[PDB]
Amino acid sequence: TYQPINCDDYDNLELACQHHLMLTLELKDQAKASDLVSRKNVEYLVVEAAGETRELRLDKITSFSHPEIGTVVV
Amino acid sequence: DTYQPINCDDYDNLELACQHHLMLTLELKDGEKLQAKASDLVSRKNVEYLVVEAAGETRELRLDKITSFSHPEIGTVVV
Amino acid sequence: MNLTELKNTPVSELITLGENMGLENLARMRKQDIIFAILKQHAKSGEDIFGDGVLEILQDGFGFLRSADSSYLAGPDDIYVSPSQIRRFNLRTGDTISGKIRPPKEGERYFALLKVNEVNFDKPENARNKILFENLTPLHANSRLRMERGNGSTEDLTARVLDLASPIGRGQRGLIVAPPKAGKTMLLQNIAQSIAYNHPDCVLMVLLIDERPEEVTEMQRLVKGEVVASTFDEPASRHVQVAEMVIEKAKRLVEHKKDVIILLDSITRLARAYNTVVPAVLTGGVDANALHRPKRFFGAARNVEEGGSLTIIATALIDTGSKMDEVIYEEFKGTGNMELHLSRKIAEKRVFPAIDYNRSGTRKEELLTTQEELQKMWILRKIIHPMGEIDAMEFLINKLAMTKTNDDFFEMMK
Amino acid sequence: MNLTELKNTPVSELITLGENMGLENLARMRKQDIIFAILKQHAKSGEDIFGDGVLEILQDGFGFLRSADSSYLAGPDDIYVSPSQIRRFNLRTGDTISGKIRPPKEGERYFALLKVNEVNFDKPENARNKILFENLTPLHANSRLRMERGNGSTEDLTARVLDLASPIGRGQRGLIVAPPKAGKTMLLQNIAQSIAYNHPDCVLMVLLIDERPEEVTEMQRLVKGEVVASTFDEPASRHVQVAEMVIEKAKRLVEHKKDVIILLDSITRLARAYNTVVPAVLTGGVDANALHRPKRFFGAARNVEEGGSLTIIATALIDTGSKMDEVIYEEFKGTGNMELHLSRKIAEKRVFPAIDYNRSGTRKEELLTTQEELQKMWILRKIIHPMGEIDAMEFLINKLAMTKTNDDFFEMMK
Repeated sequence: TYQPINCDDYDNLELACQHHLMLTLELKDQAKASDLVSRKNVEYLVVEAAGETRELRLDKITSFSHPEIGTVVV
Repeated sequence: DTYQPINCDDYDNLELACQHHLMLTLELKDGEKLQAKASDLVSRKNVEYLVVEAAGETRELRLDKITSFSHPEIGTVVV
Repeated sequence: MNLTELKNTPVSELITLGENMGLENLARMRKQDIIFAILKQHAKSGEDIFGDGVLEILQDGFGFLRSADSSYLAGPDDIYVSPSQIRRFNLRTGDTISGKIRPPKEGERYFALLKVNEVNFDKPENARNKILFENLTPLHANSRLRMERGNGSTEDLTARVLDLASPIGRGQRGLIVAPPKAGKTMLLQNIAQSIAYNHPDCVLMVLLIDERPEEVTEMQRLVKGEVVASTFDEPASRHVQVAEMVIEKAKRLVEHKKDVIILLDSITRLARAYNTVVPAVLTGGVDANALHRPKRFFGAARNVEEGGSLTIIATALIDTGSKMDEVIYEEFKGTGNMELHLSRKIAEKRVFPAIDYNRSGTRKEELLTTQEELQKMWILRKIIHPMGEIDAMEFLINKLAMTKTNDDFFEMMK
Repeated sequence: MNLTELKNTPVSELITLGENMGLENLARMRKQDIIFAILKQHAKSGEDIFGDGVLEILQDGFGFLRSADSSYLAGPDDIYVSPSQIRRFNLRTGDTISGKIRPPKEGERYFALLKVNEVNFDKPENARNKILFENLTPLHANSRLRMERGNGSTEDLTARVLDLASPIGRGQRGLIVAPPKAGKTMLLQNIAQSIAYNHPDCVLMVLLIDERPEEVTEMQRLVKGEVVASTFDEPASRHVQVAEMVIEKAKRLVEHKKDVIILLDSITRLARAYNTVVPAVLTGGVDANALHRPKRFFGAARNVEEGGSLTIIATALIDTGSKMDEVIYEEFKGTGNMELHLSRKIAEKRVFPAIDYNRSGTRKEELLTTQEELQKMWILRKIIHPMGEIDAMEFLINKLAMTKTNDDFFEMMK
C-alpha cells in the first residue's frame, strides 16, 4: 500500500523541514515539524509536537497549509 | 612486575602534555596525589618512564603506575 | 500528448500541427524550439503530458533528462530533475526514467518531473536493490555469437570468412586494424545486419565519433537499433560527453542481467579528443595521462558470472602518416583478446573481404567450439599457412562459393 | 568484530548483514563503503574490533595499514597510524601489524590504532632487535628446489623437462625469455603448483603488473598462496606503488630467517611504468635514469649466510614490434644466474612445453646436484647437442613418457 505523493508535494514539504518551520494539521476531523525519513519502503514525517514525536504518514495526509505556503496534496 | 604497557590513545595525549611544560596531578596509583610538572618521557631495558621537574627535583615515574593526569585540557583517565 | 511521438515526427507535419493550434509562423526556428512552443501552448489538460529520457547529473547537484534521437544534445526541451528526487530514488547517471511532467510555473526555463512511473523498465522500489558494476566478477567467453546465415548469398561470404577466421562470444574485447580505403564500413554494416538477424534478444549500440553527415544518415537508415553520432563540426567535449553517456547507459543495462553489444569506430579519435580536453610528460605529441580515460572505456568489456554480458568491438586506424596514430596504436596493443587485420594489397586488386588470414585469431577458442569443429579448423589452417595473402583470399572465396552453412564445405575436403 | 573476516565475505552476505542491523540503502555502493558503514554502526561496545595490516609510511610522517585482499589499494577503511607510535615501536614500511582499533573521534576521518599485539608474527620487543637486510652477506645457492612430483601425469612432463634443463636453487635470479603466444602463462602456473605441493614451508607470492581483468580472477582461483595485481586501466603511479609494497614486505620476512619466492610476470612492463613517472637521456625512448629503480628490485635476490633466502623469477618480452622492448631486454642481459628460452617455431607445431634446450642453462650447476646426476646430465647434453630444436623436443617428449621418474629414464638410457 502507501500510495506515493507527487514530487512537487514532496519538494516544498522537504523545503519546509529546513529552518524548523511549523505546519497546520492536528485532528483528522500550530505544529512544529522536525524531519522526514523512510523505513521498509515507507516515508514518514517526524514532528516535535511539544516533545511528542508523532510519525505522520504521507499516504494518510488530509491537507497542509501555512501563512506563506498553501498546497493540497493530491 | 613485568611492566604491562599502556594504550596508544593515552600515550599520544600524554606526549602532548610533555610539550609546553603543562602541570597535571599524576603522582601514584595507591593514594598519593598532589601536583607535578611532566617534562619528557624515555625508555630503558623495555621499560618506559616520565621525567618531570617538580620543584626542581626530577624523579622517574613509570607509565604502568599513573592513574590520572588531571590538567585543565587533558583531565580524565583510568590508566 | 507524448514527447517521444513528438520528437519522432517530420518537421513538415510538425509545422502544420502547430498551425492548427493558433500558433504563428514556426517555420524559421529550430526543431526543439518548435517542440517547446507546441508543448507550452498545449498546457490546459491536467494530464496526458508524458515524457521519458536518460539521466545526466551535473556537478552542482541537479540533473537533466536527455533524448537519444538528438544524440543527447542539450537544448530547450530537456526535463529538469531536482536533487531531492535524486536523494529520494537513489538515482544515478545513465538511468532511463519515464513518467509525467509539468509546465514551468514562473521564473523557470524548463519543464519539470511530476511523477515517476518506471526506472530502467522496472518498478521504482525494485530498481534500488541491484549490485554495482565494479562489484561483479569477470569470466571468459564461454558462449558464442554465430554470424553466418543460411541463405546462399554474396553478402554471406564476408560473414562466413569472419566465422572461419575469428569466432566471437559474449563478453569479447575485439580489435580491427584497418588501413585507409580497405572496406571497413561495409564490414561494420555486415556485422550489424548479422547480429540483428541472428540474435534479436540482445541490445545493439552503434557509436560514431568524428564522421561526416552523409555517413551518419546512411548508418541511421540502415541499422536496426540505436545509432548515436557526432560530426567533425562539433568540439571535443561533445565527443567526450557522447562516449560517457553511452558507456554509462550500457553499464546500467548490464546491471539488470542483460546482454549489450557496442560497435565503436576509431577509438583513435576518441583518444585524440581526450588528449585535446585533458589538462596538461610528452611521448611524441600525446600526454601520458591523456590515455587513462579511453582505456577505462575499453576495459569495461567482460562476462559476468551472475548473468549478463558487455561486448565491445572497436576499430583502430594505421598507416595514416601521423605519429599520434602510431603512438596510440602501440599503447593499445595487447589489451584485447580478438584481432582482425585488413590489408591494402588485397583491396587494390578488388577482392571483396580483404582479410589477412594468417594474422587473425582469438584467444581461448577451445571454449567457443566443439572438438570436431576445432579439428576441422586446425586442418584448414594447416593448408593456408604456406600461401600468400591474395592467393589465400582467392582460394577461400573460390572454395566457399560452392556450398553453404560452413559444414558442406568441410565435407568437400574429405 | 574482525576486519579480515569482513573483507572475505561476498557483498551479497554483507548487504544482508547490514540490513539485519537497521541500516538504510547500501546496495548501490562499493565494498569498502559498506564495510565502513557496518563498522561504524557496530561501534557501541568498547574493546571489540580487531585488525591487521601492512604499514606504508607516507612522506608527511604518518602511516596507514593496508590489506592484501584489495592489492593494497587506498580506501576509506584503512587504519591510521600516528608518528608517535612509529617512534615508539621503531616501525618501517612493509611491517605487518595486528592489534586493536577504535572508532574515529569527531573531526577525524579514519579508524585508528588502539593496542599493538603482534609485529611480524612476533612480540613487539622481540622485533625491536633484528639486523637490517643490507647488512647481511650473499653467496651462491646450495639447497635445490625440485619440481618433479613423480605422479605419472601429463602435467609432470613440463616439470621433468624443467628439472633436466635448468635446475633452480634457493636464492636464484632467473630470467625467462618468451616470444608472443608460446604458452608462457601455462608454464608459470605449472611452477606454482610444484612449489606449493613439494615445499610447503616457503612463502609464495605472485605479482602481475599490466594483466587483463579476466586473467586475474583465473590465477586467483588456482594458486595456493598470495596473488597481487593491477589491470591496464589504471595509472602508471599505481603500477609502481604495488611493486614497492611487495619487495619491502619480502625483506622484512628474510630478517626472521625465512625463505620467500616471488614470481614476477613481465619485468618489461614494470620498466615501462618507471619511464612514465621519473623526471626527464631517452635512449630509444627510455630515459637512462628510468632503469635504476627496476634494477634495484631484481638485484635483491640472494642467499643469506646468517639464514634465510630470496628467489626471483621474472619474464622478459621479446619480438613484439616495439623498439622500447628491445632496448630494455639488452640492458638486463647478463645480470641473472639462470636462463630459460622459449621457441615460437615449436609452439606453431602444437608441441609443448617448447623449451629451446640448446640455449638454456644455469651457472654453478655442480653445487646444486650430486656427481652421478651431473655425469648423467652431461651425457644427455652431449647426446642432444647435434639435433635440431623441434627434433630434440620431440625426442625428449617421446623418451620421457616411458618411465615415472627421471632416475628410471637415466637407467633406461644405459
